[PDB]
Amino acid sequence: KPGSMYRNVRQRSFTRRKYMGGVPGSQVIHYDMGDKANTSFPVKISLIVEEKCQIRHTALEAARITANRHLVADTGKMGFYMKLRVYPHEVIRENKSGMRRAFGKNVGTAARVKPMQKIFTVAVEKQNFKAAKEALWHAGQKLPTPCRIVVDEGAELVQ
Amino acid sequence: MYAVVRLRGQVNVRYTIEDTMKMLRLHKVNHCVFVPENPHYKGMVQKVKDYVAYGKIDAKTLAEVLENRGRLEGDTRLTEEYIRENTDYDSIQAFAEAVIEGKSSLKDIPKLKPVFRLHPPRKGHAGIKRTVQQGGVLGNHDENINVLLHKMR
Amino acid sequence: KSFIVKGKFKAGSTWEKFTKKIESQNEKNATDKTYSIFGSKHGVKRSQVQIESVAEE
Amino acid sequence: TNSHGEKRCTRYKLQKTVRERGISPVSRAIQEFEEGQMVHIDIDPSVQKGMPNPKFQGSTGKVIGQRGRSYVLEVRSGNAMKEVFSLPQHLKPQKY
RNA sequence: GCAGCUUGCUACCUCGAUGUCGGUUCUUUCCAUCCUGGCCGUGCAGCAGCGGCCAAGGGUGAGGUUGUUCGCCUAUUAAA
RNA sequence: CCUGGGGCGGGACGCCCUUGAAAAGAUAUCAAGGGCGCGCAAUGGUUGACUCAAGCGGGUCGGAAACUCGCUGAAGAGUGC
RNA sequence: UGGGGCCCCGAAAAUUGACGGGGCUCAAGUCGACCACCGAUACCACGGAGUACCGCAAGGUAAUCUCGUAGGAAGGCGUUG
RNA sequence: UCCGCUGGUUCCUUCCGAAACAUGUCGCAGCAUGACCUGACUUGAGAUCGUCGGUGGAGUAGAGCACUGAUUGGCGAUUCCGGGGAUCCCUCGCUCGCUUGUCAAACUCCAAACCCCCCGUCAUCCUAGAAAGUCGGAGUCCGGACUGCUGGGGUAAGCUUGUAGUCCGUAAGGGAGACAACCCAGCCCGUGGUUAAGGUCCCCAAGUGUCGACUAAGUGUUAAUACUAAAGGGCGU
RNA sequence: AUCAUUCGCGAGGAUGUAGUACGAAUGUCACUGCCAGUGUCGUAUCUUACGUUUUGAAGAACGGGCCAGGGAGUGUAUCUU
Repeated sequence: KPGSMYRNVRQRSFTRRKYMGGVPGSQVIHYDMGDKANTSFPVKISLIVEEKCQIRHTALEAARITANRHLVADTGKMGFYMKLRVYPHEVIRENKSGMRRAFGKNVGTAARVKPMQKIFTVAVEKQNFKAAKEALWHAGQKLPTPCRIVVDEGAELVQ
Repeated sequence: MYAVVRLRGQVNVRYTIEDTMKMLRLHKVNHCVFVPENPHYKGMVQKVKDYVAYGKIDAKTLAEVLENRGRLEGDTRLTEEYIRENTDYDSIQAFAEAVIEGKSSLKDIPKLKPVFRLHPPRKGHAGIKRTVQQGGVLGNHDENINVLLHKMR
Repeated sequence: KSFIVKGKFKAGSTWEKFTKKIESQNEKNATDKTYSIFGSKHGVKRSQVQIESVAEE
Repeated sequence: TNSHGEKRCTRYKLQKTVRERGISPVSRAIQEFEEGQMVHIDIDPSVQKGMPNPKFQGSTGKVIGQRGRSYVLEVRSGNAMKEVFSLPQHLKPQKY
C-alpha cells in the first residue's frame, strides 16, 4: 500500500473518532527523544515540509526511527533532544462490489500538515549541529513530501 | 470626471457586471462615457474594472473627443455653431473646460447622446488580459487615460 | 559609467538584499539593467525586485 | 435520510450566544409596533412560542396588522410575499 | 515512480452484430537481453559462477498430459 | 420500483434531528451519524415552596458502599425514548 | 553554509513520425522589459435592406434593434377546383 | 388492435425564443402540475439587474482550545478509587492543576470576504405603459463542458454525484495544427479604414526587431484543457 | 511619404510639414466597343455531405445505387378560448 494513495489533500478532515468505527492504533510510540528533561540546548534545528500533504503514521515512525538511530549513534544517548510535533489525527480509510457504497473503512491514521509546518525539532549543542542536520536529512528522506531543515536557535552559534 | 471606455465584449461576462455595463451605457467595445466623481460611479467603475479602462480626463481631451466623436439625435455631428447656439460658451474647448471644472454638464447640450463611440486605438493598446499595473490596459489609468483617449479619436 | 544598485529581491520564499555593481549609461539605465539581470538570474518580475537606491560609484 | 421538519438545519439558527442564554430581557416582549413599520425577524430560541420559520430569520418584514399578542408581517422570500405571524419577542424595530 | 503486457474500477464508442478462447500459418515491432558480440565489478587463481552496463543483427527448437493461455515433466540445445 | 448493468445484499421506498451544504434560501449520491411506527390519569395543567450534577471538610463496626451538616457550584443535572 | 534561475542524471514499448513541419544555439529557446508592424463579419465611416415603437400622413427615433434548436406569433409564394 | 418503444411527416421570409430542473406518479425510455418560452388583453405608476451609506441575519473560510471530544512530554499534587511480593513495614499507572507540542464534518471564547431582507441614495428602465392580474399555444423533466468551491464519494478516472458563473446544446466569423463548449467576438447586405485575440526565420500577412542576462541539454521551440513524468541527487553552469 | 528639430542606450518616439497629398463614394467631361451572363480549367482563402438518434455525427452509429411518380394533422360529437 504505497504512501502515494493517502498523500494528496483533496478532502475535508476526518478526525471525530466517536462517529466512526474501529481505527487501527498508530505505530508511532514515542514523540520525545534524547534528553527530555534538559532544555538548555543552544542549537535547535527543525524539519519543515514545503508542500501540503498527509503523512501516515508508518512514515512518521520510519522517519523517527532513522533520526533517532542517527542521533543516538552520533551525539550519544542523551546528547540530543528530539520532538515529533504532529500527531496522526486524520483517519485514513479505504474502499475494500465495486463502487456501490464506496465510503471506505478506516485503515490507519495520518497527520495533515501545512506548508512550512514543523514536523521534527532537534535540539543539540554547538558541536553536534552537523550530525543533527545529517540525521534530519535522513529522516526527511522517509517522508512523502519535499522537506527543508531550518535553524531555529543557534544561528550565530553555527555561523 | 471619470472617463470610462469599454475594451472587452459581452461574451462570458457575469450578468451583474454586464448590467453594470448597461447602466453605464457601455454596451459595446470602444464605447466611452463620462461620469461624475461620486462614490456611486466610483463603485460602479470598480465593479466593471475588468472590462473597461478609466481615468481622469482633461479639458483638451474632452474637447477633442466631443468635437471628433460627439453625436446628436439623428446621428448628427456636434459643431461649434450648435455649441454656441445651445450653450453660453463660445467654443467646444471652453465648454469642455467648464465641464471639467464642474460648472457645466453634458446634459446641458440638447439631444446629445451620452455615449461616444470612439475609434479603435491606433497602434493598438496594451492588451485586455492584464491590468495597468501588470503592463496591460484594463483598470485604472489615472491621468494617463488621456493618452488612450487621444490615440482613440 | 559605473553604478551601485542597492535593494532587495524575493528569492523563492525569502527576500534577499543585494548591492550589485553595474556598468550602464545612466541611473535609469542601471535600474532597467538591474531589473533585467534579476529577471534573468532568478526569473522574478520587476514587481518582485525592490531597488532601494542607485548611486554613481 | 434527511427529513423535512420545520427545525431542519437549525442548530446554529436557533442558538443563543453564550452570555445571553436563559431568560431574555423582558422589555422586548411588550414593545408595540405601528402599521407599516419595518421590523427585523431575529428569532429568540428561548421563546418557544410565536416563532416564525427559521427561513425568515434575518429578514425585514412590514407590519400589516395584529392578531392579538402577535404581529402580522409582510416578508419577502425570494419573489413571494408571505404573511408571517410573530410575537414581539422575536421582532425588533428597524432604525433609520 | 514507469509500463499498461494480470485482475479490478468506470460506462465514453459499438446491440438495423466490429464473429467470441486456444492452436496453426505468415509478417512485423519493443527491450525491461535467455543465448550469441563488447565491457565493468567480484567475497573474479583457472574452470565456472554471481551482479551490473551497452547492444534487438541473428537465434530462441523437438516431445508426453491438458482445449488450454498458464503451468508441470522429458531429452537435446549456445539458449531452448 | 430504486440500483455505478441486472441479480444477491439492502431500502437512502413514509416521518424526525446533526453533518455533507460553500456564514440568506435551495441543493444530489446504495453520502456520514442516526432515530421513529411508542410510553405516560401522570411521567399531564395550574399555584406555592425549593434547587440540581460533582467535589472539599465534619459526623458512631451507619467503612473510603447509605443518611445528615457546612462550603463551592449558570447547570458540568433533570426535562420519558 | 543557506536561499535562488536554467540545465543534467533519475527517464524502458511496441508500423516510420511528430515543437503543426522545415529547421533553429549572443536563437527562430527561456526569463525581465520595450519598440514597430501584420491580423476579424469586432469598432469607426458611407450607402442599402428589414425590424420595433411613435406619427392622420409626410416621416421621426434606435449606443440602449438585426445569432439561433424545441417552440410560439405575423405576413407571403405555389398546386387543383 | 394496442405500445410510454423505432422510423418518417413535403414551400418562403419576418418577430421573439427555451428547458434538459422541483414534487407526485407500479414512477425511472412516460405523464401531470410548477419554473422557464411565446401571443393577446386588462390595469395605470412605479420597478430594481448595478453602485454607495446605514439598520439587521450571520457561524462558512481563517483562527483558537473557552464547551464537547481527541492529543505530546516536563513539573507539582490528589496522604483518595488502583499495577507489584499482620504494623497494609516502603516501591507507584491513571486522576486533578502549571507549563510544552498537536487536532476536529458531525467542537467554538472568536471571526472575515461573498451573500440575503429592509431603508435612503445615485444609476437604469418606465404613460411609445412599471409592478400586478387574466386568458390562448407550447416545448421540457437522457444533458454535457470550462473556471472556482481543498465541493461529497473514490487509489484514481475524458469516473460518479452537487453548487455559483458562463458557455456548447442552439453560436457564425477571426485565432490556437486540427479542437461542441479554450482566447477575441456574439453575426442583416456591400465598400473603405483601424483594431481584438494571436502572431511577425520559411511554410504564412508582418521583425533573421531592440536592450539585459540564462541555457549546450535539439533541453526547449506545449495559455487553459487530462493532450505536459516524480522522489532523490549534481565540485553542470 | 519625404525632409527639419528634439528625446531615447537602442529598436524607435514626439513636434512641424499635415489633418496636407490621398481616400469609400458622389457628380461631371472625354475616350472606348465591349460588358453582364453561361460552361470548363487554373491560382488564393474557407469548408470532413445530407436527414436522423444523440450531451456530443465526417464518423469505424442508423437511412438512401440512381431517376420519375405516389407518400403523412383528417371528419363527427362534445368542452374551452
